[PDB]
Amino acid sequence: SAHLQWMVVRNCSSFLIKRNKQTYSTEPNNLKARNSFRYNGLIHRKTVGVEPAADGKGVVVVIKRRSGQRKPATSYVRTTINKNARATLSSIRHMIRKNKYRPDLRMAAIRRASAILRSQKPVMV
Amino acid sequence: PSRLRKTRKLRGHVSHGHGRIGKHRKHPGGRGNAGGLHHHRINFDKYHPGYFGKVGMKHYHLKRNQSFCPTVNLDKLWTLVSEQTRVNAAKNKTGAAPIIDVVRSGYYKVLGKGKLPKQPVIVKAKFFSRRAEEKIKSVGGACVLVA
Amino acid sequence: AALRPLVKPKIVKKRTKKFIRHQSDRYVKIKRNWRKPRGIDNRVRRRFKGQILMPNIGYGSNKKTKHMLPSGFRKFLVHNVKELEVLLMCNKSYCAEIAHNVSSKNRKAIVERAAQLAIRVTNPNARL
Amino acid sequence: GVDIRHNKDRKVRRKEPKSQDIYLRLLVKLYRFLARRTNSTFNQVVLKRLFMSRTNRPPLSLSRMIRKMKLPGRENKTAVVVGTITDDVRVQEVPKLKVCALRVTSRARSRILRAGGKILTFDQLALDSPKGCGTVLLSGPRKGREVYRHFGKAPGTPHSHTKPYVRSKGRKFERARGRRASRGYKN
Amino acid sequence: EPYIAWGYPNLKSVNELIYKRGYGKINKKRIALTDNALIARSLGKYGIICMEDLIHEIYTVGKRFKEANNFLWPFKLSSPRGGMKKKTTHFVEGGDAGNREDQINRLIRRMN
RNA sequence: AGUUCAAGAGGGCGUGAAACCGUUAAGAGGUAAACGGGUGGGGUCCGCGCAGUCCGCCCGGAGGAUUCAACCCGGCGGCG
RNA sequence: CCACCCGACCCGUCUUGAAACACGGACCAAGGAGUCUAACACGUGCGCGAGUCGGGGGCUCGCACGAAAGCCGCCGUGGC
RNA sequence: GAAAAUGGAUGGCGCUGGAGCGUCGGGCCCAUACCCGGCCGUCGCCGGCAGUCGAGAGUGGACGGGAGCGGCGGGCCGGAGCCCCGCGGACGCUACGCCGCGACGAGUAGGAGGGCCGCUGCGGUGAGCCUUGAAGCCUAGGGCGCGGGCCCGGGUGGAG
Ligand SMILES: [K+]
Ligand SMILES: [K+]
Ligand SMILES: [K+]
Ligand SMILES: [K+]
Ligand SMILES: [Mg+2]
Ligand SMILES: [Mg+2]
Ligand SMILES: [Mg+2]
Ligand SMILES: [Mg+2]
Ligand SMILES: [Mg+2]
Ligand SMILES: [Mg+2]
Ligand SMILES: [Mg+2]
Ligand SMILES: [Mg+2]
Ligand SMILES: [Mg+2]
Ligand SMILES: [Mg+2]
Ligand SMILES: [Mg+2]
Ligand SMILES: [Mg+2]
Ligand SMILES: [Mg+2]
Ligand SMILES: [Mg+2]
Ligand SMILES: [Mg+2]
Ligand SMILES: [Mg+2]
Ligand SMILES: [Mg+2]
Ligand SMILES: [Mg+2]
Ligand SMILES: [Mg+2]
Ligand SMILES: [Mg+2]
Ligand SMILES: [Mg+2]
Ligand SMILES: [Mg+2]
Ligand SMILES: [Mg+2]
Ligand SMILES: [Mg+2]
Ligand SMILES: [Mg+2]
Ligand SMILES: [Mg+2]
Ligand SMILES: [Mg+2]
Ligand SMILES: [Mg+2]
Ligand SMILES: [Mg+2]
Ligand SMILES: [Mg+2]
Ligand SMILES: [Mg+2]
Ligand SMILES: [Mg+2]
Ligand SMILES: [Mg+2]
Ligand SMILES: [Mg+2]
Repeated sequence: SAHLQWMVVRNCSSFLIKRNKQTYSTEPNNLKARNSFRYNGLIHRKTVGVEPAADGKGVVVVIKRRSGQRKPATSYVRTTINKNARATLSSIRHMIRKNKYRPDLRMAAIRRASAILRSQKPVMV
Repeated sequence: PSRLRKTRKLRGHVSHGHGRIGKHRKHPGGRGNAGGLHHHRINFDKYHPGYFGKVGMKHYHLKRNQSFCPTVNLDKLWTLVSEQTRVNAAKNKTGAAPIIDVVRSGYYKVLGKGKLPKQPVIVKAKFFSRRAEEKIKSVGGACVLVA
Repeated sequence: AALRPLVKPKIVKKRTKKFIRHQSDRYVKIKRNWRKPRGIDNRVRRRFKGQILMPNIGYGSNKKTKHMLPSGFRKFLVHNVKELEVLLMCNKSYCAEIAHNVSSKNRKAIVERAAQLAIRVTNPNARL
Repeated sequence: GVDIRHNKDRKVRRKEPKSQDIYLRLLVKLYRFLARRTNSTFNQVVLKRLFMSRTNRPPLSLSRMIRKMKLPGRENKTAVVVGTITDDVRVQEVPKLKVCALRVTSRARSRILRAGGKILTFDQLALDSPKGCGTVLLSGPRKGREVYRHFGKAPGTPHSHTKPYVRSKGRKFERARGRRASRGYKN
Repeated sequence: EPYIAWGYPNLKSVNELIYKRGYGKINKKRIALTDNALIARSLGKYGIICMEDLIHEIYTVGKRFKEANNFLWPFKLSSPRGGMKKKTTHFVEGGDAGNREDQINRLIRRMN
């Protein structure tokens, strides 16, 4: 289970980074990249992953399926949301809150998409 | 694992836990069991009463095979046979009793600690204790001697 | 302007001078790196007035500002772009430092990527 | 200053298991919460015993738990031991029993189940009896270890039935001066 | 006698000590007496539910003085403003140790 | 002058520490020097500061559009 | 780097007592001292549990790793 | 009364309407002690948080009748939804984590804990770093850490 696997990888993981009195988790589907049971993106049955789209416009929201936990090829569903910021945040907010899919990660996913979109804006010096 | 020893923690402490006054000298007090009847008498008398002296008859060329006599108590006597044998006898219609050969199990003497289940049994042994034979008789069993 | 931290609390240091080893001035063999004096008569160990001060836990810094650079950020050594990505969701409190051994070719890629993600870099102009 | 002594300030008690067992530490997580969020002092004892070392969690034999469960008013209650249940080959009839233990040996497990019993782990016990209601908390014999024979008054003192440390047992081993009046004395 | 200066406090001294510096021993902790609920939850069973009851119980030496007085953490007073006369001798010798009777109130004012 | 990426690798020659010395620059100097704490002065260098809060929402003006809600058709997912 | 005010005796060591007219130490670099084996005790961790343990041997068409690993069960002789 | 060897000691200078001796008053000075407050750590609290539970929710209040009162249906006979103008509402909880409160803090010999202190090599791992410059070394460069130490800039160096 999630609690069992956490006790295995809480301190021994290829994604774990311990440095400068800080701990980071480099695993995918981890919003905040924090080494935390809550934000870990591998041990849970339901995970939310927000990363930039392949091209530098929009975000891709990743949703783990309840079925096929042991089948990594088909376990994740990738959706590309490419529209204005307010509409993009609303779509993610509905994907989390309305589907009751990991509501603990609502603001985490919104802030991550908010930060990714701001990065995709042209940088002015 | 040397990294977990006190030596690593004692680096920079001068006397290494051995004192500034008494120091760590070579053999203060003698080597081995020196002084057992002298300066180390109290230790020897306190933790090893009986250490010094001769007691008893000495026997040359002791062959421990001769005195080999492993023992099994009564309480663990039924473990020597399969559980099938015990239950089949208890529900047996006629008064047929199973034969338990403790010599086959690797025991020579049957001692009498504990109590037996109330069912007849034929116990074969080289030696029987008095209570062991009494308790076998009480449940309706028999003691058979073998060589 | 430079990227700003989420908060900029007043940083209080109980002591700014380093703790020098006893008698490290009188000799070159005695480096300044602190060593606890364990001599039986050592007046520094016995804490006589006007002597070398000995580090103790009472000098510990406020936990709210411990490890915080004077800019208000907290350092995080990075070696590549991928290691820079972990600072995306904490770029208001943690800044990046590029490792001393990263090449000038790779360093330019890290710096510009940190510009896009609004991650402050403490050593941006190095090897340029 | 303050006229106090600080040698007793730190209490030497175990606040976490020394073990790195993840399953045990998950049980401690479960029972830390139960002890905190319930008023059941049964939970506080189980949590405390989950920390304890192996020597402080002696095995409980099948016979002793059967004997302690046959006492009046202990029918249909569940036997809880924070430790191992071992089989006792000196017992013939295993009664139907409901037991909760960290470990149960294979033959003890087989005998309890063939008798119609039900074996629970501590996660299952939390579900059935969250406050430990209807439980018989049992301990194995703590001083059943052979080391306690050597503890106490020194063997060379009067009225001291303490087992000495001897590399061998026999006529030539610590049976002379100080062990009989015919050689010096006897204590 | 050498180590203490004591006397007989009046009503005002009992008031000021418990109001300014009164702390309660609640669950082995030194808690300032900021609310009456702290007193009532500890000394309520004895009929003491407010600072006024506690002052009255202390001042008149009532039937629960021991519980009410043991409830009070020892008063941590300041050094005597204006200085001591002589800590090492008795009050009647011009010093400060011993029983100064009603004059303890003067010392309480300077130390509270 | 030349070779070499390099002699700032020149034949006990990779790197080239400390002790110690020479020179250069700066500072100081009658209680041997050195040291702790506190400030002050100078210098070096850094921020490169040298016009120096941005972020969110709302209001107003001034533009532009792959245009919003709703509804229909596919696909996927969550829950029952 | 320098100035000034207050503080400020040289460390290590043995010692009841060291700044000592007690000893060692001119300076710097590198090397430099509780180890390993057997035994025993207790404490702690893990496995199994009235048992437990193959450590010696053998089997697996030996052999980069692999001199490892796996297995034995009428190999548990034997130790405890 | 009263004499000792270098020149010397109410600590010195000096002090005689006292800066001497005795008895006394007021004020004033400052320790690392005491009080109040900040920060660090230690220790204690059968300490709090799995409720991330923006409808949760949290003394024991409900349900079904019989009988009713208080308000809501006198032209007295009179008993409805939980959600919705808004579809939304920060952080958290590496549970070995986070949070609160209180008291405490000298130390040789010695004991114990922690060390994201440090060195060398091995199994893993970092789709790690590196001839666009590794190790090392130098540095009135910039910083972090109570500290052990560490990071970065510049220089030198040339293969890890
Ligand atoms: K020792
Ligand atoms: K020079
Ligand atoms: K010496
Ligand atoms: K000397
Ligand atoms: Mg010491
Ligand atoms: Mg010595
Ligand atoms: Mg000695
Ligand atoms: Mg510092
Ligand atoms: Mg030095
Ligand atoms: Mg001394
Ligand atoms: Mg200390
Ligand atoms: Mg104190
Ligand atoms: Mg102490
Ligand atoms: Mg005790
Ligand atoms: Mg005053
Ligand atoms: Mg005295
Ligand atoms: Mg070169
Ligand atoms: Mg040339
Ligand atoms: Mg060169
Ligand atoms: Mg060269
Ligand atoms: Mg050379
Ligand atoms: Mg100074
Ligand atoms: Mg002497
Ligand atoms: Mg000395
Ligand atoms: Mg002398
Ligand atoms: Mg000598
Ligand atoms: Mg000499
Ligand atoms: Mg060396
Ligand atoms: Mg053991
Ligand atoms: Mg075996
Ligand atoms: Mg080989
Ligand atoms: Mg083998
Ligand atoms: Mg055997
Ligand atoms: Mg045998
Ligand atoms: Mg003098
Ligand atoms: Mg201390
Ligand atoms: Mg790993
Ligand atoms: Mg910096």
